[PDB]
Amino acid sequence: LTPKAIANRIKSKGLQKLRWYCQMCQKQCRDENGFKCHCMSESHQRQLLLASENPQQFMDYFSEEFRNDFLEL
RNA sequence: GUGCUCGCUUCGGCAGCACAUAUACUAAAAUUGGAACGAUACAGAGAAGAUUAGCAUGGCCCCUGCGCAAGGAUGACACGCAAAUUCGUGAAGCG
Ligand SMILES: [Zn+2]
Repeated sequence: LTPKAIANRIKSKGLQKLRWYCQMCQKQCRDENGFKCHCMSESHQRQLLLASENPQQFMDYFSEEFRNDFLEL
């Protein structure tokens, strides 16, 4: 609508570093917490809970998902 | 260390007295371990977004800023909790 919102659409289009990405949520949160704010949210709690519950299924799960993706591309 | 005893009493020594009252992360540190929007290289506004409202509660936090300026950027599965009888139980009291 406005010049500011349009510039913000440019920025928010710009796709950036993992530093705020959480896989457990698959939520690339944003801007100076991201990850720890997942953690604060009850979600990341249940999620890292399940992770510690079955640590060596997620490693392999993701490893493959990625691996097939890379062959694909 | 200063000064004094009609001090021993010479001027050499000893004593007694008057004071003068307790520095200081004392270490040459012993040790201990890290990050850049840096260089290159790439790459190229990557539409995917209409996510159809805003303000709250609230301590959800960090940054710029001298700010009781100003300004950034963020958290929603925010719920089931149950007023309400029914008997049973025990306790008390009265006869
Ligand atoms: Zn997360």
